[PDB]
Amino acid sequence: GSSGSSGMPCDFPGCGRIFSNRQYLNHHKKYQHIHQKSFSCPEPACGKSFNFKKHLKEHMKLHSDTRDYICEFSGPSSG
Ligand SMILES: [Zn+2]
Ligand SMILES: [Zn+2]
Repeated sequence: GSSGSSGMPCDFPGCGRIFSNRQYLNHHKKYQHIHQKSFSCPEPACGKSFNFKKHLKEHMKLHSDTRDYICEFSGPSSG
């Protein structure tokens, strides 16, 4: 994050909107995203969603069951 970028991107991931002036952004979120924010699962295959913060947390619990290592042979990290 050495330097910033032009325009101001939206918060929502799917949205993918950009607005030069901030005023517009806030208005866009208050208008388009007027609705209440939501929580999505960080898993692609899961594609689950929860309208409650607690729900997401508890949901993850299950996933936890499966553990993994940041490092792997298949893809040797270099640099
Ligand atoms: Zn947006
Ligand atoms: Zn999930």
